[PDB]
Amino acid sequence: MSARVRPFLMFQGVQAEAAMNFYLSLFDDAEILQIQRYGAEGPGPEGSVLKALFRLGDQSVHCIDSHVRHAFDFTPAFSFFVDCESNAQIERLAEALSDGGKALMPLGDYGFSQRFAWLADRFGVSWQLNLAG
Amino acid sequence: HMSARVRPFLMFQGVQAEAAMNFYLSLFDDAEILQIQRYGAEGPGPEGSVLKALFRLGDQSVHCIDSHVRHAFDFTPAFSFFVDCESNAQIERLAEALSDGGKALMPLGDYGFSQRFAWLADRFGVSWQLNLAG
Repeated sequence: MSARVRPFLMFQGVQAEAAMNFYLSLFDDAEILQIQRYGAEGPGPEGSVLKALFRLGDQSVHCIDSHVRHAFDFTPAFSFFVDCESNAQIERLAEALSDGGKALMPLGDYGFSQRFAWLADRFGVSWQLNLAG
Repeated sequence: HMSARVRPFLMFQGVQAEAAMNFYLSLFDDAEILQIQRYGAEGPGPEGSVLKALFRLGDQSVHCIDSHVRHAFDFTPAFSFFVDCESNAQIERLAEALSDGGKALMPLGDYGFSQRFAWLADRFGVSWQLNLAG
């Protein structure tokens, strides 16, 4: 079959399962497609994510836990962009995503759509939420 | 918790998005620009830069823009593309192309978890992981 390109999130420390469970709690049509955990032999902590794949709707996403830390983190340069279906949905998502995170652009009307927000979530990942007219 | 379309999004600083799309499209056969809107003379970005675009690499669509607003941050390895490569021929070609004017953070090799793997930062700074299973 043909080469596949997908986004990939590298969490530092032990966060990937928490993040997947959090993202699954935001979108009902979502699930974990693949999960492999470290055992007792390391190098990551036992039970942490060696490699996983989850989907949010029709979008699959890879992730890992990395026991190796680096100076960099997630930044707004590479983000998820969500085409929201309703005002209630964008309000719920903006509130959930900014909880323990940061509202880089707080929810409001920035002139190019009905509503938009730019959040960095509690794991540091950037989420753009857009509600089109 | 309703349906919503979730897609990756690349924010280039300055004027790079169309060059980046054209570059990525040259790497994959099943790839096209789906939507592109360039600034006219109205601003706020420079005329001819990308206001909004959507491209796809295989079955994966990706948003991008040119941002006339500059920031201190850049792309980092925390959020990357991961490519399940088909063959040795393909991974070698892609590694060469992506590392040209870029950085081989993990040069192409057998790192023990698959046949071949590389981690490149391309000439735009974007991280690409290339894997040839197993």
